[PDB]
Amino acid sequence: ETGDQRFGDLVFRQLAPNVWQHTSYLDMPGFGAVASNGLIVRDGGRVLVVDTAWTDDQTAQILNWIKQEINLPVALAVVTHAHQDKMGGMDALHAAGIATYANALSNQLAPQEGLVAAQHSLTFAANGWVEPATAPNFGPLKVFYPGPGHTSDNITVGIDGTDIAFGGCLIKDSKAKSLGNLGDADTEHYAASARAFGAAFPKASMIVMSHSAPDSRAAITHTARMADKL
Ligand SMILES: [Zn+2]
Ligand SMILES: [Zn+2]
Ligand SMILES: [Zn+2]
Repeated sequence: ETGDQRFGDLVFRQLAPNVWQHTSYLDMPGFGAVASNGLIVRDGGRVLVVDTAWTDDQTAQILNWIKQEINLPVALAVVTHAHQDKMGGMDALHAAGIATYANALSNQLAPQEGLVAAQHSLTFAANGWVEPATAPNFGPLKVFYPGPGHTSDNITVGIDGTDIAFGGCLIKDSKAKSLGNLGDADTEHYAASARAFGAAFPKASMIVMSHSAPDSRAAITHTARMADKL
């Protein structure tokens, strides 16, 4: 936590020369603050964002941090499924003029989940890789749909040119006691989807997730083993 920066209500952690983790918190009374993590990636003269914060105001703070610390324009944001911790700040991205992308299924589910859809839809091949025409100019972001797990629409993102891959809410840390929120989950296919994420990015050694600090690939294997028991 030495290299963690407090900026407003958020926390930023540099993971690589060109990759930062953003963390926002939603306080639930009686339970305490709950963190949600996303990514900020520099790609030459532009910035790419993975996931919003819980709220519009927090997402505006992410943009403010990028402006202060990097001072380059945000080209696009990818959001990894239609839940509040990943898409709760879509209006802030749109007000800033940032192009937003999500799984077509995320955009179709967003209204039913109390959310605004992204402005562009990603589609995927039968083996999970994104159709490149739907992800134009994504630079180092390599988007992979691993199959239904935490939700039916959850997607994951490898950062090409680094050893980092983002599992979102599909992957839990190697010490996790449970798979988190399973209310929208596909318990039948979860284990295969977790393993497919590991197989898509087989050389990623730092696994970033939504609700725990970055971990080793033991996050992937532990998650799959928990899901085997479902
Ligand atoms: Zn979720
Ligand atoms: Zn739901
Ligand atoms: Zn979550």
